[PDB]
Amino acid sequence: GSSGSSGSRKVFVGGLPPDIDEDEITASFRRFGPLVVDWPHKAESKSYFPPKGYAFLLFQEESSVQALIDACLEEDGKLYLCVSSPTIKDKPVQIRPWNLSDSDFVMDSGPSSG
Repeated sequence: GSSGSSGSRKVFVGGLPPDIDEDEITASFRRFGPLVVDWPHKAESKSYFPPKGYAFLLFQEESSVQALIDACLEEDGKLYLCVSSPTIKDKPVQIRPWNLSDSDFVMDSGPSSG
């Protein structure tokens, strides 16, 4: 059993290079269908890059989020893809399709017996 395309056309991405812009983040995910890319504080920024290495993809179709899910790697319920820049190469990046339902996928601080 799986959630598939359910949620929204928004997808969070973490681990992005410090030197990648909107059109390179777009070209990195355009393989799934047309989209636009946005991030916090962009309205007040002096630079065209995502702050702290994270952004939100907005696809034209929910099928493009499922196409991304079908290309992602997996660990502990986290999903991963890969990207690059003039300064960073072969970088893995964490993928989080937007959905408000609860789930048991959590691994923070690791396992412990007591």
